[PDB]
Amino acid sequence: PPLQAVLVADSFDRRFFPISKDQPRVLLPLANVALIDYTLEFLTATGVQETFVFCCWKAAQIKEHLLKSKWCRPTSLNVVRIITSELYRSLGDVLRDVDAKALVRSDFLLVYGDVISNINITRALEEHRLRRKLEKNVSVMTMIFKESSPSHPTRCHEDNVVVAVDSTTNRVLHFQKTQGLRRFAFPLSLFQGSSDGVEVRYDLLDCHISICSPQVAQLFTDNFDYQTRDDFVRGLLVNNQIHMHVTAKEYGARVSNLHMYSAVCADVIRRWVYPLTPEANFTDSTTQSCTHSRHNIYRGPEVSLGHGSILEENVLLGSGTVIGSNCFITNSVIGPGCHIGDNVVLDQTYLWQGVRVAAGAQIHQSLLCDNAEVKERVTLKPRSVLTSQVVVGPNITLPEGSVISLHPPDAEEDEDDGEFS
Amino acid sequence: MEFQAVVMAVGGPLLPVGNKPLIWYPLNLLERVGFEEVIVVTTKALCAEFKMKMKPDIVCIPDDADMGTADSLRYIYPKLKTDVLVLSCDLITDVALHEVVDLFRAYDASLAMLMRKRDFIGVDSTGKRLLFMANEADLDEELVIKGSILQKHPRIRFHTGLVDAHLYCLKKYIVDFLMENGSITSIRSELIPYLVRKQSASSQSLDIYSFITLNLAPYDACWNACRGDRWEDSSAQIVSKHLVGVDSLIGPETQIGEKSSIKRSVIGSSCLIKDRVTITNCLLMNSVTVEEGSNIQGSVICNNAVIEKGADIKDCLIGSGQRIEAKAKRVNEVIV
Amino acid sequence: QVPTRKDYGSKVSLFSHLPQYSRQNSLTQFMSIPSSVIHPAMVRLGLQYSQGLVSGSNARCIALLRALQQVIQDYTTPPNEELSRDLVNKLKPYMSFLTQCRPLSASMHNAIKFLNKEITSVGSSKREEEAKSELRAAIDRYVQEKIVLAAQAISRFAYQKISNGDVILVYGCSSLVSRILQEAWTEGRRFRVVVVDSRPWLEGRHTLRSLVHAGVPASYLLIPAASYVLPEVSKVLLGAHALLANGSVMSRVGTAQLALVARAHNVPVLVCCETYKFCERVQTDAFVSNELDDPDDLQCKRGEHVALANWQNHASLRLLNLVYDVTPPELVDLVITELGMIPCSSVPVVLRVKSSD
Amino acid sequence: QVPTRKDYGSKVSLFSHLPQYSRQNSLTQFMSIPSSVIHPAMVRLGLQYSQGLVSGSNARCIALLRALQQVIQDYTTPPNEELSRDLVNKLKPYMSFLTQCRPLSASMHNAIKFLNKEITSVGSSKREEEAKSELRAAIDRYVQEKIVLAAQAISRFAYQKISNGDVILVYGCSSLVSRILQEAWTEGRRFRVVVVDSRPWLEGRHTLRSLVHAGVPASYLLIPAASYVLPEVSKVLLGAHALLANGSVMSRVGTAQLALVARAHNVPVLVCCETYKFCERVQTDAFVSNELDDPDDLQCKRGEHVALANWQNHASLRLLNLVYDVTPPELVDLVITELGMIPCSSVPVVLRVKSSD
Amino acid sequence: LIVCAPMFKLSPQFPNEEDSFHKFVAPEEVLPFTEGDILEKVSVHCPVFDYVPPELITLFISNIGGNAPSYIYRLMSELYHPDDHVL
Repeated sequence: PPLQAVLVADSFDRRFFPISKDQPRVLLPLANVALIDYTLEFLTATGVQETFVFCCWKAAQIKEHLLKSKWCRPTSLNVVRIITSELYRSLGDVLRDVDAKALVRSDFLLVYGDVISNINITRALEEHRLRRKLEKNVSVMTMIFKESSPSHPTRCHEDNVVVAVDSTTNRVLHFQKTQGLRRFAFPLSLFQGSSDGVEVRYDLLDCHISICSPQVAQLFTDNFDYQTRDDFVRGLLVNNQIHMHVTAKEYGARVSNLHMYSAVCADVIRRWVYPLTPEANFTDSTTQSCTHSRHNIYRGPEVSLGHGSILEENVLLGSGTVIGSNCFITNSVIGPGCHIGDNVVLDQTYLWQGVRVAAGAQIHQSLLCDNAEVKERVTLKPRSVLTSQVVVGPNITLPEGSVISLHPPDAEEDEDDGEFS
Repeated sequence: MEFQAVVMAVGGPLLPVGNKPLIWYPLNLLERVGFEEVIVVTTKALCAEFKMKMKPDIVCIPDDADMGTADSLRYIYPKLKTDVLVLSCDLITDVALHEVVDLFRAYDASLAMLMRKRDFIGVDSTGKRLLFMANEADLDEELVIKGSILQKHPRIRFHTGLVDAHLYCLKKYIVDFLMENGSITSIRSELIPYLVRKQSASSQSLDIYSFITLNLAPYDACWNACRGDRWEDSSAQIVSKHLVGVDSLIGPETQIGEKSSIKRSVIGSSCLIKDRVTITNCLLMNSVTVEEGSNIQGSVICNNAVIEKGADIKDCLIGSGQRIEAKAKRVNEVIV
Repeated sequence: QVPTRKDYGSKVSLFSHLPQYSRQNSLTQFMSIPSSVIHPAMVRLGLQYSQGLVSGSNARCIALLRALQQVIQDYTTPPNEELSRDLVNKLKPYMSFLTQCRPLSASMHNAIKFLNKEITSVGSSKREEEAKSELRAAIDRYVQEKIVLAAQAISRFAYQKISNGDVILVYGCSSLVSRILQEAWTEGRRFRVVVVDSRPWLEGRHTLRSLVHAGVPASYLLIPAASYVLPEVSKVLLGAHALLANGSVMSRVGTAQLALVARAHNVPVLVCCETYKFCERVQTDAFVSNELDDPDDLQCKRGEHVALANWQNHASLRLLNLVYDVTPPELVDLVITELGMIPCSSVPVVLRVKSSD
Repeated sequence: QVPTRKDYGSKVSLFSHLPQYSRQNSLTQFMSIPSSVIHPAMVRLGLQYSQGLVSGSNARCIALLRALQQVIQDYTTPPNEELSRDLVNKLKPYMSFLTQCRPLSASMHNAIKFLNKEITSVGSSKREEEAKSELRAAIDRYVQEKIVLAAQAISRFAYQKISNGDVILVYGCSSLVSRILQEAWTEGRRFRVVVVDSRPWLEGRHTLRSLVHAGVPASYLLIPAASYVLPEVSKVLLGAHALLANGSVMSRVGTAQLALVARAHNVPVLVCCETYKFCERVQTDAFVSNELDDPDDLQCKRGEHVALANWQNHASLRLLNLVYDVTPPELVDLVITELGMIPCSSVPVVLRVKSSD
Repeated sequence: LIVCAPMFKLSPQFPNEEDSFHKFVAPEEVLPFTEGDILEKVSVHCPVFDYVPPELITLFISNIGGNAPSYIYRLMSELYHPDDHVL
């Protein structure tokens, strides 16, 4: 039985703004390389020869970016199935396409293009396959999804999951989410059936990983009233039971909001995902080959350090970069071409292509984008976002929230740049 | 000698007894020094049904029929010099009477149960502390899990039929801080006031622990299901030289005729057969007899039962005391 | 009267001296539970000791002393008897009972010779009630001044000690290096602390919980990798269960190599042991008398691949794990206690001074 | 071919990879006493080893050399088995025989390897007798050039080294250290040599007697009080049997601890081993490949009340004595050999530039 | 210290070319995810490989035999032509 997978781009229960305008929601460079390459080398990390990535959004961009990888050509163990922008909305018409075009035999991986992880998936794949062979296809799927605490930066309350499940034969009972509930109640009718007992488990975070054999193509196209996977599996859990496996060590999580962007970009360089750690140069980008050093710093080539710039935890630079003096940079990533001048203080900056920072500028908890001539004393605070060529000047400061850009209605800015409020 | 023990009365006491109430695996396991600070409060006639059980010292005090367990402790609360070991007379279990009160001192429970695998009990990971137990008299809707129980203890094994043993070990702290709060009677349903989390007893966390045993079955108020079928430790009796019983509970001074052998059966005192008492799988109690044609097969021959000369009865609670001479009783229970 | 606790499992080739215990049985499995000649506070003590829940440095001490508070302050006297010489012989079954429940550390011996001397000090001139009250007074003073006053005094003196910019590593199993590092931070220093530990109890748990709830920067690592913590660490701290008449640092076993591989950079030690713990007992190196826990606390976990599942199937494929460790007094550099910072080999005169003299 | 020698008395618990002997019963209590099962020179050299008659430094090499030359230069050449290859395999009972007798110095191993390599260098195509005489010429030019030209070459070089008033010590039994002493003394020099020796050989005798007959002032102290030469030694000549490829050297029981007590002053130890002694076997510890002579030669003469006569009467007492030892390459610095004065750790690079390249 | 060291897993390298002389792996080997709320800040790290001084080990058990732990330059004179050791 050969092993393929489908790879959706983006469920449009939308949380990314306004970063999903010029570049998409999925070409999101976490450490100076596109996030499609991270999730695609997760899919190449475990053994899958052929996978289906679906595109909806500006086929010219993802077309051009998938013209200069090295699995453009099938010399390696992948070539990539890509298609162009007819009628596509979300995962709904994705699975309706995957059982209308019918590119499925059995047991493929359903992941978004938005998970980065290190599960070598094949273990519970074969345990699930044993459960299929032995017991008459009553068990639909198996989901593997982490063991953790009730307190973690990745278990923020958007994808908080409690499940109730037995531990002998690990079939789930309730996939009850917790986006705002605080009293819990479980319908007691399904405990007299298993009188030896049943656990409850909150030690969970969903990896958005799970396998699927095309019984769910039948239970998905027949039942139109499920579109997202969560009300889907709850409808599975009210009427076919679906199983469970608790992995112990390796993890991944779906980078949904920018909260997960912060947690993952501070975890790949705290390095909980090795083999994935960006010194490997997954692309053929000689403009990415970076050199690891003590306490997790990563100097780029022709780095041009500023004198006295002290580095403590988890930083980078790029290629062609000129960094200035007196930088107390910690837990950040920097992008290429940056003419970041003298005495620029940073802390967890996620700076991207083409920037030229002016001198004497604190920047704090930020993430900004291409061709941004940022200027004097732009002091920020947690959860602040500049985006895509908009220019601030002599201390146009910003508070906690910053939905700003260069486009007029989404931003806090008109046609021109942010020089004057 | 500090912590004391008391005996309760009723539920749903001394009904399914052939000759002996086999509460002796309690009173053989830990009565060498043992069991001295004990109080009889059970079903004046109550002072005459335990002169046969060899106790070292006793306190026989009556409580009324409206047996609030909390009223049963309110009556002799001042003579509770120390902590409480309530073991009701409604008990037969053989389990080790030391570790069930050694888990009493683990993190020093204010209240310690002992349960045994509809009536729910929750429990922690390691089988040590129960959190909330519940029966259907507080759940018409299903069940509620609060925030903190699940935000602190994420792995909770549930149970739904893990039935009681009625061994309650008990510390004076909560009986002071809950006894005079009279709105909580029924000490079995006092366990729903665990009263621990953010919701008085904790009159300032509280410690409760139970032990899930794995050896015998529960107590029996009116069964003798495996209590007539309880391997006590024949013992000391006499026969017609052919009473081949399955180590059978032969009450001595029995009137055996021709091969009277009530095997797998409690043949009590004066369990008389003038003919073949076969393997009854029953209990022929004190002053009960199937003489001259014992048709003994499963007929529960209770206290002074009368069915003989073809005692046609099976799979039922056969005639408890009522005179039925040619009793052709059936799968339904015979008359009272 | 008191029964024995038997061996569990194949004993190691060297230790014929000290018997082996296990926690899936009790010594109270044998004995009658209406506690007829042994007293319930001692058996509460031994049965909670059996699970290793109170296993800390000073916690076994304070548990014992508060226990013997509730022991001696509910005693009823005998008639026709010498009053103070009815007692310390009657204490011998309870203290041998504790001995057989789990063998003593140094703090517990300090306690038993303390109340031995003071029951011997408080004679039989007075009625038993204020004798018992003065016992309560003496024992409350004892734990009060020694534990609490030693704690604040060494807090002040190590605050005087600890210097800025100095990335210090720890190995944390006490109630004291957590205390020392909390109120080293609470007056606003700037230090950055790495802890290291190892199986079986894995005591980097207790001090990570204290320090991270106190809000200090960090980085975690553990004991075989402790030579990656050679080159840029400039101090090191270690709390011990006892220091003896040589200057011997006696603690959990993960205590030893840290100092010497640090001395492979010349960045020397600092031991934080206050002067309750010291003892007249002397042993030169690491095998003459320690204790040893339940040996099956050692199993690694790789999914189902439990590598040491039943170690009795081959007749001798067998483990033990020792609990106490003594490096020689050559390399330990400073002790910190009530009477200042004593450099190493001059410890026993600090022992001498508090001995009714 | 040959039987083995029985054990005598008991043995230590450690050395049971090592056999022990006695000289009260030897090899030729039983075997083919007109020696034609084995060549006569072999049982000759064997039973004069069994009483220690040739116990020298390279004296043992030349004794086995004369024995094997009396083997080879009367050797019948049988047909139906080849010209050069019935020798070396019939020489396998020879060195296994002497290994049974009392085991080999590594000098004899180097002799084995050289005459091995040379009898391979003459194969089949030559008649056996003038090939035997060319083997004689090769072995004679070998022992002459290496042994003798190495002795006078290091005499000229160590004459350039050693100067006036250099009070130098020996642990003395060889034919090279007293050699360098006398033929440095007789050229207008001055140095007060002291010998040291040890129980039970009590051997310094050949060296001290040859010094005094050469007219050199001598002193004398035994290694059980070697801490009294501790300050005043100016340099020390160490007579080593073999010299391994660590950089180590190799000699008796009584070059074991004088090496370390004279590394403990910076007095530069000076070992004397020529090109012949560079071996290839490399040991590290001191019980691995080390012989054990007759263990009842250590008795005392206290009138007649000796403690060690009937030592088999009582249960568990033992005896032992080691003979050879190895010193680590830290201590030993300078070797005395031909091409220069090569240091310790750079030895086997000389051993590859005289090994057919 | 006797070191076990075959003649293929010798390297002509030095400690100096860059870092990643060691090898940093995922540190969930040393921390679980069963702690509470702690692991947000403590920045764990581990190599799998350490570095040992040459001058402290004793000898080879090698596929020429024994060597001293600093003899090795003769072998690397022979096996690798050092002008193309830098390659």
